[PDB]
Amino acid sequence: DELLTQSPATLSVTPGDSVSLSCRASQSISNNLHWYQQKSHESPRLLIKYASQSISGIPSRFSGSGSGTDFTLSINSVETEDFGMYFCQQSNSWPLTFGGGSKLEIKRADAAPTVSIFPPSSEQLTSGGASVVCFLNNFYPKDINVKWKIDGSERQNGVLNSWTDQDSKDSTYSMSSTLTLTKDEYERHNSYTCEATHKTSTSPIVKSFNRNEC
Amino acid sequence: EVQLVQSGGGLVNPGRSLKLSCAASGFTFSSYGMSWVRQTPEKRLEWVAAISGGGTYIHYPDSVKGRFTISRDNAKNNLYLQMSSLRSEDTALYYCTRHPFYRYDGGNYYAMDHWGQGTSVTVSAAKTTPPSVYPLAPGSAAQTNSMVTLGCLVKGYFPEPVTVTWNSGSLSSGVHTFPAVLQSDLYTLSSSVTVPSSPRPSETVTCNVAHPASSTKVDKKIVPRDC
Repeated sequence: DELLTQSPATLSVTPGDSVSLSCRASQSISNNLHWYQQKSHESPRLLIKYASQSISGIPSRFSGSGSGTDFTLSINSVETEDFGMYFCQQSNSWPLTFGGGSKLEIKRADAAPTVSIFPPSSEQLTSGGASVVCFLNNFYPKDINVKWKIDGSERQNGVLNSWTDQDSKDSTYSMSSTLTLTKDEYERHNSYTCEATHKTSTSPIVKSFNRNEC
Repeated sequence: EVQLVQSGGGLVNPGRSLKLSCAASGFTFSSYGMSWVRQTPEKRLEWVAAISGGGTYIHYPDSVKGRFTISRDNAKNNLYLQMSSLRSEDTALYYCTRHPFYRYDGGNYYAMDHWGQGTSVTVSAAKTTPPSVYPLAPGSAAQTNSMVTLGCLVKGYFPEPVTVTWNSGSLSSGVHTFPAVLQSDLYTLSSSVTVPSSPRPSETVTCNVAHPASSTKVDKKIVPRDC
């Protein structure tokens, strides 16, 4: 069983910068190393055949180098079309094995989220439940901290977060944060707050609503 | 040409069985070796079975040996994977892939130069439950702009996936679909859409959800109202 160890695992690049991805092998395997590219929501693609020999319709910008335990894929200028995951695979010996993957990300300027908060639907309310939702839209970098506060005190219990992958249009990330309460506990508190702490500011961005209606 | 298309993926209990197919086209099939490869949720790629241009010389990794059987029909140009003794860990996307022209040049290697779209296979005891669709309208109180954001929560369903469109596919730009998160055997997904704050209640915004597994379909008007 060959172990292919890929470095780096994560890596952010400025469109423009050359990058080097390493694929180490626990054993020999001479030229029997191949490299695949997988874009977001797409299937893997063959790039480099036997760690030097490319396929075709691929830029010249991609170079495969190596023999023995260490093989490297060079990407001379990084372009937006180029970000996704990169995998190495060894055919030398069955069982064919792959390496963990090298995720590439587009380093762009920092960007503040636009947050909007949503109280439970009146439709939801019949079913005895209340979901309060906050969207944290188009921010960069990905690391954002979101806290729920009910009448001022932090609520940990019942929260489910979801981050999107990096956008192809502008390199941003997005995030949904959901707090789920029962209609009963919901009809007993007044204020719902969602606070986002991002690099971009020293003060937590906060969006709130007061229960009330008609 | 050289198109591979998988079918047959779905929800299976641990221990049950599933049979996947891969249709080839754009090539002379009997001249090529093919393989099955699975992508796992944590995005890893693992090889699970190889099969020659003529049948014989089936190869498996130690993990699959005994539960899966790789077959082909060189006539009907179809690759198969018969899975049995399924267990949770087999949950993943299966891809059929083909290997370069196979010659007796005294043993050589095997790259995968063409890949399928994948079929998803989920091993779970959780039961199919369709979603609940709730409209997320904003409070007509005191937003900040020319644009208003709207959403839809798809909650309490199993298994994945669900399809969510805005205005039947019309409303394309300013859409953010967030990846489903599984909790207490049901997934929850959200979708948001940003439109100009003029076409507000005036023009109707509807989110279209379909959950094929439950053969369920909901159309939920939101109109950016006064709550």
